[PDB]
Amino acid sequence: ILSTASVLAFERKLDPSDALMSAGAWAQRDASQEWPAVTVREKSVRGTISNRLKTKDRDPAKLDASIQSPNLQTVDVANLPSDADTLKVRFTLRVLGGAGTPSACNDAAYRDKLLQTVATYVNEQGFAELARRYAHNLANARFLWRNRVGAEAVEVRINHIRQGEVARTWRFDALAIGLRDFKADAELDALAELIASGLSGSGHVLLEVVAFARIGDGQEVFPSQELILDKGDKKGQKSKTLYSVRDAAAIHSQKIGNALRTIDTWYPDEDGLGPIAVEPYGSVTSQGKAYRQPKQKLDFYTLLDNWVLRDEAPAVEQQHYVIANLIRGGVFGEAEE
Amino acid sequence: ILSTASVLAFERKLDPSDALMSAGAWAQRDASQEWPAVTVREKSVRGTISNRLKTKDRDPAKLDASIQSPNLQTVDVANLPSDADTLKVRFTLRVLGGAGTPSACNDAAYRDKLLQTVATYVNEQGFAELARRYAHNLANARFLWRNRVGAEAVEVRINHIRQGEVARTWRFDALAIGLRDFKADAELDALAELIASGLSGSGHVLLEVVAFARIGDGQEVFPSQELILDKGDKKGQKSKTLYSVRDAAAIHSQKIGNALRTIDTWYPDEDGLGPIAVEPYGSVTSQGKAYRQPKQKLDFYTLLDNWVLRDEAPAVEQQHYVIANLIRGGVFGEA
Amino acid sequence: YRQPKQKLDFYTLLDNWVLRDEAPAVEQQHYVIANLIRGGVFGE
Amino acid sequence: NAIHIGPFSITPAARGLHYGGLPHHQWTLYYGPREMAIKTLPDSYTSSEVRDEFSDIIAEFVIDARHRYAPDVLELVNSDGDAVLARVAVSRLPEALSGCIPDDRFPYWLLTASRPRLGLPVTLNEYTALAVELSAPPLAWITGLLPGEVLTHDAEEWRPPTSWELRHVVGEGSFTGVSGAAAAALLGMSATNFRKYTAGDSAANRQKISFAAWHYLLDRLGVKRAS
Amino acid sequence: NAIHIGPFSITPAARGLHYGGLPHHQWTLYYGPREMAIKTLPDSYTSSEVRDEFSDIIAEFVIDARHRYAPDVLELVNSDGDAVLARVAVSRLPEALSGCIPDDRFPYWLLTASRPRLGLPVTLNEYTALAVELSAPPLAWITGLLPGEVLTHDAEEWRPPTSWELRHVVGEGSFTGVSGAAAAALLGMSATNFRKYTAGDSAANRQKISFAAWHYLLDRLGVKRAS
Repeated sequence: ILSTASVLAFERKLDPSDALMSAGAWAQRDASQEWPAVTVREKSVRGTISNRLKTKDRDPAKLDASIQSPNLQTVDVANLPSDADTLKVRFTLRVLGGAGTPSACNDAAYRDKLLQTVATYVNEQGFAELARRYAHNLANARFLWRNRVGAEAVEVRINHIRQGEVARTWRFDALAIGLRDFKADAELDALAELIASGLSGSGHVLLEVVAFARIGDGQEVFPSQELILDKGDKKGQKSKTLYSVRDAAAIHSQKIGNALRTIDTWYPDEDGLGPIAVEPYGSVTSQGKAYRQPKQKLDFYTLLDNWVLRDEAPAVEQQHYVIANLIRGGVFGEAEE
Repeated sequence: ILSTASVLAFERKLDPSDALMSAGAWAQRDASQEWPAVTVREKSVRGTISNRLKTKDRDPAKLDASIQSPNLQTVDVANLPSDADTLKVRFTLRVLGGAGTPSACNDAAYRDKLLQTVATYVNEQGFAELARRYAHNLANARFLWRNRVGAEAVEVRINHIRQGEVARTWRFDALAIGLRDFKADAELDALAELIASGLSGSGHVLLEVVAFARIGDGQEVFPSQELILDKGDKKGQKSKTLYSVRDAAAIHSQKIGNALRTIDTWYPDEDGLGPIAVEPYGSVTSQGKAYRQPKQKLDFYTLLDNWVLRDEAPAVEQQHYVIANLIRGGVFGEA
Repeated sequence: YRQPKQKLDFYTLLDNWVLRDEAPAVEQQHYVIANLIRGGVFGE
Repeated sequence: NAIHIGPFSITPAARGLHYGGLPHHQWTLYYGPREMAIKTLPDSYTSSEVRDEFSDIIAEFVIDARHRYAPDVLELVNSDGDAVLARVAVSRLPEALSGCIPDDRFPYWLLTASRPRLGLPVTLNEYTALAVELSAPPLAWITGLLPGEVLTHDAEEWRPPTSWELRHVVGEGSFTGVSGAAAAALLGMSATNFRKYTAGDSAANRQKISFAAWHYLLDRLGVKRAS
Repeated sequence: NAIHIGPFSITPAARGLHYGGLPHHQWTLYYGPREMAIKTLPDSYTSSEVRDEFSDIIAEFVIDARHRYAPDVLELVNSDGDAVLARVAVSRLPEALSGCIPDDRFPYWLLTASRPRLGLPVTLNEYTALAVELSAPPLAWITGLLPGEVLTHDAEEWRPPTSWELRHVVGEGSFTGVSGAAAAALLGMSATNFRKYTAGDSAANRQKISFAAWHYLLDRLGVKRAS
C-alpha cells in the first residue's frame, strides 16, 4: 500500500573546499607558510601522426604527405620550481551530520518511515565503520591522484580547529597505510571517533588537511584539467587548460570528494581490484564498466526499496553501502532518465 | 447585496533591498567597511548517470555506453577566499504602514466595509503580535538560507537610521533563538514595538541589517540562481548561473521577503512541524502540499469573505493570519 | 619506415601477438615493449 | 471556452482589453501543467485562426521531441571497418557487446553508431535473429513522453493511464493522428464504449482501461513492440 | 472418471470384464469428437499408468502435426544461385514474387525453398525489412489446428473460442505447456478470474474472453505474431 515518493533529494555531507598547490624543499615542512604558489605557463608542441588509420588511408603517398604538414599546438603546463622537491596541498573539510533528513519529499509517511529506518540503523551500529573508512582515506594521500604515484615519501598533517586555534593534531606516513585495506590504529581510531561524532550531530567539526609529497627537482605536477570550447577553430589554439584560483594551480573540489568516498569493498565482482567510490550502479569510468548492475539485486534503488517498503533489511555491509550513498547525497525519484 | 469587488489589489509592506555578500576575518567584524566582495567564477564538471533509469534492468549495455561517454558542463560557483572565514551579508528594510487601504477597487461600499473592519481589528489589538513574530524572524538569521546550516557562530546587528546616522543599535546571537518557537526578551520587545510603531502609521522607520556567519576558509557560499532556459540542450555547456549585482554575489529580494514572513503557526494540521510562510492556500513547494485547503474553511479567501460579507469574525489567530496576508499584498480578484 | 603495408608496424604486430599468439622475433618484441614504455593513445 | 489539440490546451483570459481601438483577448497555450506561449488576439476570430496561430509552435515542439527521443542505430560492416552494408534502428541493446575494433578474423561485424563503438561479430543468420527480436516501431519516440510506470510489462507495477496521457495517442490532435472511431474498431468495440474511456474523470462516468487492451493498443499503433 | 490431457480425453467403458482371471476395463482416447485408440487395461492401475499407456500416441500425433503445418522458408542467395547465405521461416509471402532465375545483374536474390522457385532481388536492407515484417513465431504450427474464424484480425467476423479450443494453448496438457497461473500472470489477472474463462459452459458460470485479451495472449505465447 505504501508507495514511494515522487520527489526526493538529499544535500551532501562531507563538504570540502578546493585544494591549491604550493612548493618548497623538504625539512622546511614545519615552516611552510610562506612557500610560494605553483603557477601555470604555456609552451609549444609539435606532434607526429601516431594513431590508427582507416583502410582508405595507408596508401604511403598520403601518409608521407600527412607527415609533411605538421600540427602546432599550445599547451598549459605546471611544474615545480628548479630548486625545490616537495609539493604542498591544502584544503579544509566540514562534516555536517543529520544524514537522515531529506531536503524535499512528497509523502510524509515515506519520510518518517525512512527516518525511523535510519534511526534503527544508527541505534544498532554507530557511525564507527564508515568513519573508520573515511579516516583511512584521509590518512593515505588518496586525494593526490597522479601526484601520489612514483613519489618518494609522503606525509600528511591534520589539525582539528574548533575555535580560531588548533585543538588536536595528527601526523601520518601515507604510503605506510595501503590503498588496498583497512587496518586499525589508535590515532586513526581517535580521528574516526571525532568524525563519527560529527556525523551523528553531536558536535561541530572542522578540519584542515595539509599534505607534503616528495617528487624531485623541476618535475611535473598535475592539477585538474578544464574544458575548452571552440566552434570551428583555426588549428593554432590551445589544446589543454588547467584550473587555477587567483593564479595558483588547484584541484576541483569534487575531485577531492570523489577521492574521499572510495570505500566500497562490498561489490560482488571480486576482491583483488580494490575499493571503489560509492555510487548508485557503482561504476568507475576508467574501466568503463558498471559494478552493481541492476539485473543483479545489488544496486542502490532496489536495496533501498526492499529495506523501506517491505522491510527486508539486507546484510550489514549492504546497509553500510546504502547509508554511505545517503551521506553522499543526490537526486532520487521521478526525474528519471 | 454587497458582493466582492471584481478587481482589487494591495501593495506590499516590509520592502527589503538585495543582499550583498562579502568576506573577511572574524573578530575584525567591528571594522567591516572595507571587506572585499565575493565574486562568482566558472569551473568544469564531468559526471556520470546517477538517476533512476526509465527501463529498470532491461539493458545493461546502454548503461555502459552512457558511462563511456559522460556529460560535460560549465557551472558557476562562489567561494570564500582561502584566508577568510566569515561571510558578511548586508541589506536594508523599509516599513510603510497604512495596511488596510487597497490600491485598486470597484465598489466603494466594499472598500468602506473593508477598511472599517481593519479599523476594528486595529482597535482591538495593535500590531504587537505580528511585530513580535517579525522581530523574532529577524533575530535569528533565517534569511541566510543554506549558509546558516552547520555554521559555528552567527551574530546579527541592526541599526535604526532616521537622519544620516544611527539612532539605536542591537546585537544578538542567532543560535540562541531557535527556528522553532517565539519567546520574549526585552531587547526583542523594544525592536518589536519599533516595528509596530512603523506599521501603525505613527512614523517612518528604516533599518539596516548585517549578519556574520563563521563558516571556514575557502568554503562554499550560496547566492540565488537564474534561468538557463533553452541553453542547456544543444551542447549543454553552461548549466548554472548565480545572481550578481555589479560583480558581487547577491541574493534576490523576494527570497529574503519569503524568509521574513515565516510566522504562521496556526495552520490546522500540526504544530510540531514549525512555522511556515503566509500564503493564500498556505503551501510549501518543497513538500508539494498545500495546507489550508479550501475544503476546510481555513484558507484566506473564504475567511475574508466570511468576515466582510457575512460579518462574523473568525478566531483571533485567524485574524492574525488574514491581517498578515493583507500586509503581504498581492492581487485578489476574479480569475 | 615501418610502413604498414609491410607487416612491421606497431599495431599489426601487437594484434598478431595478443590475439592469434603469433609472437614475433625478439627484436620486434623489444620494439613493442619500448613503444609501450613510451606511452600514448591507442584507440580508434 | 478552451480548445483542445491532443495534449495541448488553449484558453482565453476572462477579461479583454482594447488595443488600437479594437477589443482583444489574451490566450495561453498549455502542455499539461506547463505554460508555453502567450499571445494577444482580437475578437472576431474563429477557432481555426486561433489554431493556426499556434500550429507552428506545436510543430517545432514535435520536431524537437522527435529528434531527442530517437532510438539507437546499429550497423553491419565487413571485415575492413568502413562501408556499412545495412542499418537498423533498435529499441534495446543486444546485451553481449563490449568495445571492439573489427579485424580480418571474421567477415561480418555488428557495430553501434555512437562513437566509442562496442560491436560484435556475426554471421548473417544471428543478425537476422537480432533484427527480428530487437527492432523498433516507426513511432517509438512517443514513449519518451510517457511516465514509464504506464509502460512496464510487469503487471505488479503497472497503473492505468489518465486521460491526459491517453490523449497522446488517441484523438485527431494526438501524435499518431488516429481517430477514436478507428481505435475503437482496432479493439473490436463500439465508439461509445471507447468514448467511455476518455471522459476525463472516473466520477463523471469513466472507466480505467485494462492491462491487455492498453498493451495491445500500443502494439497495433506502432508505438511499442510489445512482444 | 475421465482424464484430461490438454484437448485429449481418456474415458473408461462403464462395465468391465475378466481376462485371464483378472478384472479389466476398456479405455478410449478421444481428440474432440474423434476416437483414436482403444486399449484394455486391468484395474489396480493408477492414473499415471493410464497416462503413459497413451503418451506415445500423443507424441506421435504431435510430431505429425508439427511437420504438416510447418511454415514456409525463404533463403538468401548470391548471384550464382547456389550457396545459401541465410534462411528465414516466414508466415506469409512477400506478395511481389514471380518465378525467377538469378543472374549476374544483381548480387543478392531472395528465393523460396519450394522447387519451382519464385524469387526476388534485394539489397540487404529491404531484406531486413521483410525479415522484421513477415517472420514467424516459434510455435506457429498450432495455428493449423484452429478454425481460422477465431484467428482473424477483423473484429466483424471474429467469434470467441470455446473451452476445447482454449485448451490447445493453456493448461499443462496443452502444446505450449504453460500453466493457467502463468497465463493469468501474463494478462495481469487473478488465477480465479482466469479459471472463470475455462469452466466449460457459460451456463455454469463461464464468460467469453475479449478480442484484445485473446489476441494479446496469442502474441505473448509465441503462437501468432499479431502485429
